[PDB]
Amino acid sequence: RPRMVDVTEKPETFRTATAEAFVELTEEALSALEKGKGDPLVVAQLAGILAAKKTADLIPLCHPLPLTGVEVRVELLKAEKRVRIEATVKTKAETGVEMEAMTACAVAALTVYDMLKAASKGLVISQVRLLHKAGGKSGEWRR
Amino acid sequence: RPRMVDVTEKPETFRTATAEAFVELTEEALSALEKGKGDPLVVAQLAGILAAKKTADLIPLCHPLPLTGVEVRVELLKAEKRVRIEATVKTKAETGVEMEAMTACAVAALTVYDMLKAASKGLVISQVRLLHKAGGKSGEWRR
Amino acid sequence: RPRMVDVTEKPETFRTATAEAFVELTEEALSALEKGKGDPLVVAQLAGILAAKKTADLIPLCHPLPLTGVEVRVELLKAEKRVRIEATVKTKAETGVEMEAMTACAVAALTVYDMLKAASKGLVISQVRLLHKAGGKSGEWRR
Amino acid sequence: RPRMVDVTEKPETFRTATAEAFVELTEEALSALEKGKGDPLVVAQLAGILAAKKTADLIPLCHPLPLTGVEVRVELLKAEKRVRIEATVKTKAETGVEMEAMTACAVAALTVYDMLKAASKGLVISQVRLLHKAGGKSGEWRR
Amino acid sequence: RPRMVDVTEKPETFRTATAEAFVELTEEALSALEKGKGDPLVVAQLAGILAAKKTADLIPLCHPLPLTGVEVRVELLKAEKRVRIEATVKTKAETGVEMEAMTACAVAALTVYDMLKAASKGLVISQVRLLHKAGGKSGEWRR
Amino acid sequence: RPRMVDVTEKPETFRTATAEAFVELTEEALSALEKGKGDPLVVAQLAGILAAKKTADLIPLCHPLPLTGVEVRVELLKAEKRVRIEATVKTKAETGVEMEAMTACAVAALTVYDMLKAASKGLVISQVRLLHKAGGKSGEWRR
Repeated sequence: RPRMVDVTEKPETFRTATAEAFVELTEEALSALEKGKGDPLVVAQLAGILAAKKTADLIPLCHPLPLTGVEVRVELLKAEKRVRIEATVKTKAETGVEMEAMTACAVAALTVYDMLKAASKGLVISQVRLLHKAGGKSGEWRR
Repeated sequence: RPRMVDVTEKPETFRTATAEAFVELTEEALSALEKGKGDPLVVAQLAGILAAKKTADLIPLCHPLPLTGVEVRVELLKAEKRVRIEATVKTKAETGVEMEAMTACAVAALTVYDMLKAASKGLVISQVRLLHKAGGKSGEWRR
Repeated sequence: RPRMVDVTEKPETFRTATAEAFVELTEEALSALEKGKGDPLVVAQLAGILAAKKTADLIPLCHPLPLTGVEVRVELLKAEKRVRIEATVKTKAETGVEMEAMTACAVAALTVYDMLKAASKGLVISQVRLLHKAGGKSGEWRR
Repeated sequence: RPRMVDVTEKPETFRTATAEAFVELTEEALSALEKGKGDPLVVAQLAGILAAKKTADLIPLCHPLPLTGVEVRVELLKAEKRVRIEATVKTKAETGVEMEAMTACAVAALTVYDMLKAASKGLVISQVRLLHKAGGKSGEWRR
Repeated sequence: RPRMVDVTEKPETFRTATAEAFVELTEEALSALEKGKGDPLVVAQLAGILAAKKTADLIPLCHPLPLTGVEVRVELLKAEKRVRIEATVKTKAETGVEMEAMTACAVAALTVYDMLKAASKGLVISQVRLLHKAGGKSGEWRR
Repeated sequence: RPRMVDVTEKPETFRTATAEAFVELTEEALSALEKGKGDPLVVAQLAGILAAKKTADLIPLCHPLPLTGVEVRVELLKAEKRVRIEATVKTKAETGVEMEAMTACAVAALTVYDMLKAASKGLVISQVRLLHKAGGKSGEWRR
């Protein structure tokens, strides 16, 4: 059955996780983003930070923990016609923060979509994936 | 500047939105999902419904509204080696529920990832996209 | 599979629900309540109102809706050595508010327990049950 | 006046708490549960875990803390015609997690009720009580 | 005793509310704001919109309702050495949205303080007051 | 760009913060408060404690952390015709709790306003300011 894995007996260690996500743009959406309801990139960046803090409330079996660092970047890559979101979360705990990084990116992407769907309902959040993490038994991991 | 668009003077109408998302599986993850911390597909399905209701709290400029229907499906597509998530949300309001459908799919996908990252940290949430919506000025829309 | 039942096509009607709960007291707990960390009955009464509003966030398949009325009463029944909690919730919607009434009572009871567990950890929340409801196809119902 | 008791100067220690709750079934409800809106027992089990994490938000004077473990079990006891819910929560803190265990059980019970009230509005959540706890000055306690 | 006033029998009407708040700046804080952890005015503006939506969760007896419009402005008034926050909220309901407007301003002000307290811990949120409201029995009201 | 400042490498230390806020009363409001929808001072006091715990969810870049102590006082100062709110929050962390103290006072003030706006919509929350804090590099600070 589902359960929040017991990690009470594990030491408190430095954890970090970095993830990224992309939103593929149409020419219509790109134009809009270049013109600036508000700036999609700015609002999305903040939504990502807020989302990182709300992660345990969204992911059922996720361990609630105090975050000591959250960085989110939402950039427009004109030539590639897409928005790149990257998030790095840190803490000191018995479990990792991969979910916090992944959720920050996903919600920032959803926010970019929210800000541009008026003219482009077909915009796709192409990928959401982990790039790196450190801490824990498994140790350092890189894509 | 950012703002929650005023729709106070628009009539209250029947709205619907359907979105989908995918999680690409490695052979390791597929095996695990076939064996059943809990069943990833079951937990994710519920997380999606819960997420739909929490949408306005996650998307900054999203209009808060009472939902009258939420359907989420999380299925394993063995041959394609991936999990397909689909969500349909309904309501009667002055704005659409595309964000609720998109967020339900994104969070369900994040939950599948949470349940399988132990052995496969590189799993990717490949896409999150709108499939259909009805209601509003623009009328019916299909991918 | 689990789902938030579609009620989009049902008319918006006047709904009401009343529930109750009890906390059985030991002589130690009764004495404390008579002496007044704060007054358990006062804090619990407010927690119940707050809980009614948070119901859809706690009950997975519960329909989110705006409440138009919430009444909670937390009384000490000395001779019976127990605290009686009663809650009545109202709204205009396509679904009932039995869950809101039940949850308000349950959380108020949990709060009374929180305020008195220091000296009496064995206190029991004896019952939580629906007393009445009106509105909907089934019509009026009474215990 | 009400207050969140100051425990800043107390050491951080291993805490655990176990509680249980029951839902008394009618023959109608029992039949339904045996046939499986979704499986009441499965949805309730998850709601309990989620509820444990939301405890401090529901109980006014409750201390917010990171949980390191949450286990919830929702079982059908056919002969006894009732559902038994049990929850064990763990953490390392200056205060106990009795409220987290009690709330997990109460919300799981409320969810079972939500899933079966359609046909049986009179179902009763008979009891919610603490079974065990460890850690803190008072030490180990058992019902 | 406390209670969420019953307004179930009142018609659903157009409501609006406008409030404002100020943050008095020291020369140190003013300099910082002119140089731009992020832009205090931008982050605060978004926090205000988010806060408006979370109002019923923060104010105990406040009626939960769907908002149809939220506008927040956070401006620097150099000569006056202070930040002026203004918020207008709208909806269609049985109760007003004065609390939503007031809370949006208060939280935006708290956010400006958060972004500038590093160098100026003594900054004061001088006032938070209602400027206008319409709808309801009392009708239109202006400061 | 906005970011939750990284404090992962800072030691965990004892932090404390005290803030205050005022609500200026009209003779109408004063009379009401002396007569006792519920007692504004009692409801506001609890809202303040609850608000302290919800601070990180309201202030975008605020670090989420477990609080070990929360004290809130809401008093009527008849001669001065105003309500004085004071809040002290404590914890052990890498960052301070000034925001928790400030937010507790602001929300308690907003609640007093909510409870008295029926007859006095023009009531003003005159000030919200930090009175003291300890812990951190900067050390002890007093107004």
